[PDB]
Amino acid sequence: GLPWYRVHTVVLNDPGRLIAVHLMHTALVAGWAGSMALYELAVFDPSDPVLNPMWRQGMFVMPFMARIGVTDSWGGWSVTGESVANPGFWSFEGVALAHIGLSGLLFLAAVWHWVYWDLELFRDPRTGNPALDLPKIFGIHLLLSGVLCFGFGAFHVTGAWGPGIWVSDAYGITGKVQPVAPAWGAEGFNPFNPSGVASHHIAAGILGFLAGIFHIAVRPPQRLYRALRMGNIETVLSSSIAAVFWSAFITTGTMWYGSATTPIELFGPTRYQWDSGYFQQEIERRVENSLNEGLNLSEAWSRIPDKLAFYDYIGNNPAKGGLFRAGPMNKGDGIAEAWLGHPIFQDKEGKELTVRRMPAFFETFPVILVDKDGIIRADIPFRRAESKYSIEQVGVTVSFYGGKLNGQVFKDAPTVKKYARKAQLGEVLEFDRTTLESDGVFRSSPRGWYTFGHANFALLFFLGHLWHGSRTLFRDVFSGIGAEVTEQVEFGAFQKLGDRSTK
Amino acid sequence: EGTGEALGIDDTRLIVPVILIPVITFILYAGFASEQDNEDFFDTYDQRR
Amino acid sequence: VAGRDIESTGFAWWSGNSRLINVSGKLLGAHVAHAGLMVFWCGAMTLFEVAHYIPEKPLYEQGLILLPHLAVLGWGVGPGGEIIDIYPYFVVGVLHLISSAVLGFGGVYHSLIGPDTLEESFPAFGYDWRDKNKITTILGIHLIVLGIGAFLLVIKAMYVGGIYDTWAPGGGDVRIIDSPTLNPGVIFGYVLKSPWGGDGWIVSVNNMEDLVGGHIWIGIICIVGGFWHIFTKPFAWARRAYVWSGEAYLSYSLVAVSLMGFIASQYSWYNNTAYPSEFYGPTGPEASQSQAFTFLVRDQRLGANVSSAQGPTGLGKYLMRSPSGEIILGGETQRFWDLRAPWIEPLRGPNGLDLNKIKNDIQPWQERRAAEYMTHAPLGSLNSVGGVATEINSVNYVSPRSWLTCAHFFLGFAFYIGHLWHAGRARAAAAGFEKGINRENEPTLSLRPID
Amino acid sequence: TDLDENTRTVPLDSSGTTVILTPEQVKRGKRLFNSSCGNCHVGGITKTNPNLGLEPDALSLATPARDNIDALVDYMKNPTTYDGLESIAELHPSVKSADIFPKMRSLSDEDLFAIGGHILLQPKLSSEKWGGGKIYY
Amino acid sequence: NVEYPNVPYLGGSDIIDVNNANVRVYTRLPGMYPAIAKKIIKRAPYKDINEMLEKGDFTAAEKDILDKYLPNLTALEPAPEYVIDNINNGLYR
Amino acid sequence: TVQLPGGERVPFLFTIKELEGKFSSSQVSAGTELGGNFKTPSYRTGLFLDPKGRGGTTGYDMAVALPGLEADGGEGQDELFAETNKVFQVTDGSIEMAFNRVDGTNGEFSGVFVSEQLSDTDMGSKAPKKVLLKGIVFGKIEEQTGDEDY
Ligand code: CLA
Ligand code: CLA
Ligand code: CLA
Ligand code: CLA
Ligand code: CLA
Ligand code: CLA
Ligand code: CLA
Ligand code: CLA
Ligand SMILES: CC1=CCCC(C)(C)[C@H]1/C=C/C(C)=C/C=C/C(C)=C/C=C/C=C(C)/C=C/C=C(C)/C=C/C1=C(C)CCCC1(C)C
Ligand SMILES: CC1=CCCC(C)(C)[C@H]1/C=C/C(C)=C/C=C/C(C)=C/C=C/C=C(C)/C=C/C=C(C)/C=C/C1=C(C)CCCC1(C)C
Ligand SMILES: CC1=CCCC(C)(C)[C@H]1/C=C/C(C)=C/C=C/C(C)=C/C=C/C=C(C)/C=C/C=C(C)/C=C\C1=C(C)CCCC1(C)C
Repeated sequence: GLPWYRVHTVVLNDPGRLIAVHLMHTALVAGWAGSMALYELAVFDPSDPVLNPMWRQGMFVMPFMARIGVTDSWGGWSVTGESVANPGFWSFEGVALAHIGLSGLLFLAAVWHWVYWDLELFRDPRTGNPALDLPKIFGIHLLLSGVLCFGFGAFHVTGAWGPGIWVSDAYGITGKVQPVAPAWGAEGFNPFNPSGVASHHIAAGILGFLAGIFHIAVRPPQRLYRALRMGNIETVLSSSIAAVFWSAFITTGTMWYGSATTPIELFGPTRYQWDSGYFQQEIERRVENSLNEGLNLSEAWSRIPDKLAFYDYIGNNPAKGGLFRAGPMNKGDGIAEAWLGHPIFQDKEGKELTVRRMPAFFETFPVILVDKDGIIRADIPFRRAESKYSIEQVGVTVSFYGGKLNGQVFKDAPTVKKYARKAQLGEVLEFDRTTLESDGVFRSSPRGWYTFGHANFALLFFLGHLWHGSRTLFRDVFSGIGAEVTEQVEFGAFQKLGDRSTK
Repeated sequence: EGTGEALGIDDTRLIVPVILIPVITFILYAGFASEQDNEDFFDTYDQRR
Repeated sequence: VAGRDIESTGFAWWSGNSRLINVSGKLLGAHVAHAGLMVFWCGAMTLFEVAHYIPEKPLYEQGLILLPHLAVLGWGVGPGGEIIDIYPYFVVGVLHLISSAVLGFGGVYHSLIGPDTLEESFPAFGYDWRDKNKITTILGIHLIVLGIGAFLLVIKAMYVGGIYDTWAPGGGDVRIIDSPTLNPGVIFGYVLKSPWGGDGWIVSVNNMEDLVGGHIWIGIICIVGGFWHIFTKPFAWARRAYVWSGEAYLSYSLVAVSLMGFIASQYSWYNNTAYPSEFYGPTGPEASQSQAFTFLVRDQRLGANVSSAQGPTGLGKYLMRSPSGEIILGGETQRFWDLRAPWIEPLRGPNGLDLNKIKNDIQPWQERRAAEYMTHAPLGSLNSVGGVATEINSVNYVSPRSWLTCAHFFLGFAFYIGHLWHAGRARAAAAGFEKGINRENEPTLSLRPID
Repeated sequence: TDLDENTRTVPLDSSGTTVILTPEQVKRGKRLFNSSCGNCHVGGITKTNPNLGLEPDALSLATPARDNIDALVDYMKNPTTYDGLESIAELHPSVKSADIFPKMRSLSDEDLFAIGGHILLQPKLSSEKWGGGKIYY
Repeated sequence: NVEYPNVPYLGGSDIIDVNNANVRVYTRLPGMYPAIAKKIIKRAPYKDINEMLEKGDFTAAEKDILDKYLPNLTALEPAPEYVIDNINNGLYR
Repeated sequence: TVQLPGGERVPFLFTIKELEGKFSSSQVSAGTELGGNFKTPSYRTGLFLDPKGRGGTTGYDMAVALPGLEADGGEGQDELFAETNKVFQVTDGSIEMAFNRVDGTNGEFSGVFVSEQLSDTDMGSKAPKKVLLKGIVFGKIEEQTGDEDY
């Protein structure tokens, strides 16, 4: 009969049942959204947003709620850190319950369409057979897509009749949902300009709307109709899978590299902020202009916010996790409690050494303390015998500036080594490893997991697009080849391949 | 190990199976062999069993 | 064209020699011409080695593989395995090269213009593959010839000059083996020894008396067997147990020769008596034990008590005990504790390396030999960069032992594959389905279905 | 850069005089070094006794100092321990011990000169490779 | 031992701890490696360098060399983990 | 190394290194006993590296495979200090050889001994176990030649 991998092909030529299965899939996806939101809310810890934000807790789907308006909870807390006094219905809980209710309603609609499948809407008046006028259905759907895109751009994102979207500063320290005016011009095409989102969703939507008016009105040319097999729904499936993996690759790129639509405080920093020293340079210039203002190292480093110092830490890097190191980022190094300050390394004389930072590539990196110019001065040797650059020989002391360990000058070699090991990983922090029983191996942020999943899905959907394009373009030879193939495939039988009017 | 005994036979007991089991198998094989037509042939192999 | 095309024979050009199976004279020419090829290569290559031989370096450092054989047989080598003269090598080379002309002429004659089949013009030499008696007579004649060759080695070792004994008192030297061991319990004690560590089977020959006496035994065995086969016919148990065709005989020879290839490869790798380390260079075990010996001598010279020195893991850094208790060199040389070489036996007592000799009486020549054999280990690349795989390109060297062992292991495996091919084809062709399955009478369709 | 004379000038004597090696001299020195002593001294190390390499630091700190052509050439005929108190001609390749070391038999005074030139030329070619060992391969 | 404060004197500094230093370090000081270092390491545990000069059984020339290199030499508390590896520590090149 | 009932393996360094034995007389004969104490060194030396590359004289000074544990600023990897801190500890033992046969012609003697020592500690990670060995002894007494260089 119908093998296990063809079982969903019975609904290929039954439009009502096709709507039913689409409804069931939509119901399942909405139910997943609601259930994931509920589970995340059950396991979320909203107490500390600066050292235990959403992305440190493995919050995958909540940032997408917080990205475009839903920053509050019925429990009287906000992802931004403020305490909500009178939360509205559209909180995290309300969104979750709405998605569950929509899942139930879509399930009921799927049941109705599965039972009542033989509607005159799906039957061709000319022939009476079940059929779908796909070019016009596409125009209707493109009208709907354009209207929704324009509405989102003009009302939701601009906040004319909506919350706006998440906007943040350069360093993720002061971010909130707010309206964004549309950025018409070249600046709208900056991926890190949130305003360019609005300018897009308006303008693109308008064009989409206009495109809908074309596709409802204008019938396809016969040439493209026969070439693309527009009367075959599997053409639509192939092209849709094509566009879908295209979008998946684009979203994967904007996730990994970052953009205005992937704020760091919602998904964690990127690997490239760590690679280029994006936050280290900002902290350095902050303390430098503080020093130029007459402040000292203690005061200058005390003015650095804990959030900014937390970003300057390799454990927050998405390129440090593992494929099977599962769970929240707090399950690895731990839950960050406090910042111990900048460990200046004053050598025996007083020169400032600096521990070379771990690159993301290396699981384990040697602890070497390079000089200002960078000749190696001291390090933690592997072979102690005949050691030249041991911290014992050179002599080093760790003076802490800022943080809870401020103003403390350790000058023993052991305690210097212990904080050299910490300074190898960027800024040094205190961690709670007991609440979640953390095992001391780094995990990936939601940024990395999104990138992984959608990269793999994009490749697999490229395979699917190949398969279904092949099927729709080779429908006539699905069951096998006939005897006609033997005459045309002969070399030189016809001047033009395939065509038999030639010779 | 590494002593150089012939066929690893360090104890004389080991020889009893090593010599007898082939002899019982040889005796069973002889009943088969004696039943065969043991004259010569001019062929690549004997088709008579 | 008749007998030399696919139409009249059924064999393509790439199976061309398969058209020689029933053509006895032309096949004789093939064999004789190929033997001419063998002797030609021997003469040409040993002349090439003589021409490229420089008197400074030893044989093993110059990539010389054939002159070591003549040196072992006792030609042009003095005490200590020092090649003093290379004129006998030249004589052997020119003799082989000149004999190659005669053998090539004979092979080309019988291949091209000689009679196609010898079974009507020369019935004495003609044969049929299925005629067991004649084939056994040919086999027996060749066995007598092999016995004569073994006795030629015996005559060389006993009377004419003698062979090179690396175990000789003093240094190794060319000496007459006056008293070979003719005891069956020793010669056939080697043949029944195990092949594993410490035993070595026939690769474990540690003296030339056993070698020469067992070559006497091989000569006697081969001549007696040849006269046995000349005057006898295969018994009924054998006549039903073999395929009596030329391809079957070829497959038997192929499996035997493959086994010999493997055995010769391990002879060159492990033995240092028939392949003295002063001609073929150190064995791998020899080089490793030499490294341990060199650093033992160095650290003892620098104040260390090597017997009481503890390695990282608690085992001896220099000296430890083998699993059977013998005092042996330490480190990763512990696996190579079965090495016995003339430069290290001098320090060996009944219970292993004598600690008194190891401490007070290590001679400078032993340190020199250990350093040389350490620096000339069998390690090297295909492009001949001596040392470990992670070495740099300054030393151009691969030991002759590595070349010989790898080549003959390769050829032994290849000839096992050839045996499998030819034995299978012999069985299939004798049974008569080497061309395919008969569509008329397919055996499988007559068989009852399983399951 | 070419094999200029700045690379090819090496110290000759213990006082400080220099000598400019010719390209034939350095070629012959490289070949002779690789053929006669590369087996133990590949890369400026000592396989049999790695405590004492051919890097300029070890040669300079030898007694007598071996960081010059005359001192190296004298070592190739009168080898001694690192402190210059015991003769190791019976354990080291030397032209005076070539019967027991058959590689030193064919070397002439110019060959020894070229070998010493190669040894002193190497460290100028690399900052750490000559005598560095595995770490700088 | 994640801490060993006498590491600098193991061969990496200008001063050599005689009691638990490998022989190789004496290659740094000319004229002491093969002969003097053997007698230094033989009677290894010394209270101080003066007891080394008195106890080491050095010949007059060896004493002259040691007088040259006195400021480069010290004798701290012997460490068993390092004394066991004073002639061969596995550090070759 | 030995294995006990239940399948636990105890490695130990059976040694008499640095022994200071005292003869029970001024003359070795049948019934004379030589006994004293000795210092047993560590089973593993400083150059030994554990499966995670940690040793006494060399190796990592941390659990490199847990960088998140070393990331913590409060304690770090202080819990694993006992396993990371490799310590060469020399233990004590005693031996009591009793000579039952003696010969004046060759200077040879033989008899039995009982010795007590401690087992492997794994550079301080394990707790040592007491090992009681018993067995036979051979030896010889000669005159000092002046070349021994003790
Ligand atoms: C003035 C009005 C206006 C403005 C300001 C913008 C603004 C924007 N548009 Mg544009 N847009 C407009 C009108 C406007 N649009 C109109 C009228 C339309 C027609 C409907 C579009 C259609 C459109 C599309 C289809 C896309 C944009 C995108 C964008 C964004 C570009 C920056 C970015 O993040 O790129 C990031 C993305 C890119 C730079 C595109 C990459 C394209 C390459 C070729 C993809 C390669 C994929 C391939 C399969 C990979 C294979 C290899 C790999 C596996 C290794 C930005 C928000 C892009 C977007 O959504 O970005 C998130 C986008 O893809 N716009
Ligand atoms: C692409 C979509 C996506 C992404 C990016 C994420 C991302 C995340 N989820 Mg997940 N999640 C998803 C879909 C996704 N989720 C779905 C659809 C569900 C519903 C089942 C969940 C349910 C879920 C829960 C319940 C939790 C998370 C959590 C997390 C976080 C940790 C991820 C982790 O540890 O993976 C680990 C992944 C693996 C060990 C496997 C990955 C490698 C491949 C895919 C394995 C394939 C095996 C194959 C099928 C063969 C199996 C054979 C079989 C016979 C055994 C992270 C933010 C955690 C969190 O922090 O929540 C607060 C958490 O507790 N997610
Ligand atoms: C939305 C996109 C889409 C859609 C609508 C379809 C639809 C179809 N595909 Mg599929 N296909 C897709 C994507 C899609 N495909 C992709 C991405 C690939 C590449 C891997 C393929 C590869 C593929 C092949 C090779 C074949 C089909 C076939 C079919 C037809 C029957 C399938 C069936 O009955 O499976 C029944 C499936 C099962 C009973 C169990 C499958 C269990 C899977 C492997 C694991 C669990 C999945 C999990 C629960 C949900 C995934 C989540 C998602 C986000 C990825 C049907 C028309 C068949 C066809 O053309 O028939 C004529 C066929 O042979 N497809
Ligand atoms: C060791 C190598 C070897 C040897 C000894 C032989 C020998 C033989 N092959 Mg050949 N053969 C070989 C390899 C070899 N083959 C290989 C590698 C292939 C694959 C391409 C073939 C393919 C092949 C085929 C297809 C056939 C043979 C046949 C033959 C036989 C008849 C030759 C004949 O009449 O040709 C006539 C050839 C010529 C007239 C050309 C001239 C060749 C000259 C004599 C070579 C010069 C040699 C030398 C320089 C002379 C020295 C003279 C001396 C006095 C100094 C002959 C016994 C034939 C056979 O089985 O017949 C029944 C046959 O049909 N062979
Ligand atoms: C495998 C080797 C072999 C075999 C089996 C044969 C077989 C044959 N050859 Mg011969 N042949 C061979 C090699 C071989 N040949 C070689 C190498 C050559 C080149 C020189 C020839 C050249 C040749 C020619 C030109 C002819 C034959 C012919 C013949 C046939 C007759 C033989 C005969 O009458 O002998 C008679 C035997 C002798 C005259 C030899 C007498 C012995 C002399 C004095 C040498 C003594 C050597 C001594 C004992 C060795 C001491 C060993 C010591 C160093 C240890 C026969 C089929 C004839 C043929 O087929 O005609 C159509 C023919 O005309 N062959
Ligand atoms: C090239 C050598 C050669 C060849 C090809 C043949 C061929 C033949 N001989 Mg043999 N034979 C030879 C030399 C050879 N003989 C010699 C030199 C002698 C000694 C005089 C004999 C004595 C002899 C007798 C007495 C008889 C035969 C017989 C036979 C036939 C049966 C062979 C068989 O089934 O063996 C079977 C082999 C075995 C059951 C095992 C052999 C036993 C040894 C000791 C094994 C030892 C273990 C070994 C070392 C393990 C590792 C080996 C490693 C290389 C794999 C056959 C025609 C028979 C026949 O019909 O004659 C008319 C027969 O009765 N031969
Ligand atoms: C490309 C082809 C090729 C080449 C060039 C070589 C080359 C070599 N093989 Mg061979 N070999 C090959 C293929 C090849 N093989 C193949 C395919 C196999 C099968 C797997 C073998 C199997 C094999 C074995 C088993 C052995 C060799 C060995 C050798 C070496 C010695 C050759 C020798 O003397 O044989 C022997 C020569 C003969 C049988 C000819 C007759 C010799 C006579 C009787 C000697 C008379 C001596 C006497 C003292 C003379 C004076 C008499 C009087 C004055 C007293 C040599 C490097 C030997 C070696 O060193 O291996 C490590 C060895 O043992 N090879
Ligand atoms: C004693 C040696 C010996 C002898 C006398 C024969 C004789 C014969 N073989 Mg051969 N054969 C041998 C060894 C031998 N074989 C070995 C060792 C193998 C295993 C590799 C084979 C595998 C073999 C096959 C597969 C076939 C034969 C066939 C034949 C017949 C025709 C061959 C021909 O005309 O080639 C003419 C020569 C050439 C075309 C030149 C080819 C040169 C090749 C491409 C170079 C080597 C390539 C590569 C490195 C080999 C890797 C091998 C691998 C196992 C390591 C003939 C009866 C054929 C036949 O019809 O049998 C009845 C046949 O089908 N032989
Ligand atoms: C196996 C595997 C492969 C790749 C991805 C991954 C590794 C994650 C893993 C998992 C994959 C997948 C596809 C998991 C998805 C899970 C899904 C779709 C779960 C479904 C959740 C849906 C739920 C609760 C829906 C709840 C709905 C309810 C109450 C409806 C009730 C109602 C009804 C029915 C009528 C109206 C009234 C009311 C009360 C609303
Ligand atoms: C005297 C002297 C002094 C100083 C050194 C020097 C080398 C010069 C030396 C001189 C030596 C000389 C001149 C040696 C002469 C040797 C000669 C001519 C050797 C020739 C040997 C002939 C051989 C193999 C023939 C074998 C031929 C074969 C299989 C042919 C194969 C073939 C056949 C049979 C049929 C089909 C085609 C095919 C496959 C090609
Ligand atoms: C010459 C020399 C040099 C160094 C010193 C040393 C003492 C070793 C000295 C002496 C060496 C000696 C005496 C070596 C002798 C070696 C011997 C006798 C080896 C024996 C080899 C025998 C073998 C494979 C037999 C295998 C036979 C087989 C499957 C026969 C066929 C079959 C049988 C039996 C039953 C199944 C069906 C089948 C396949 C048809």
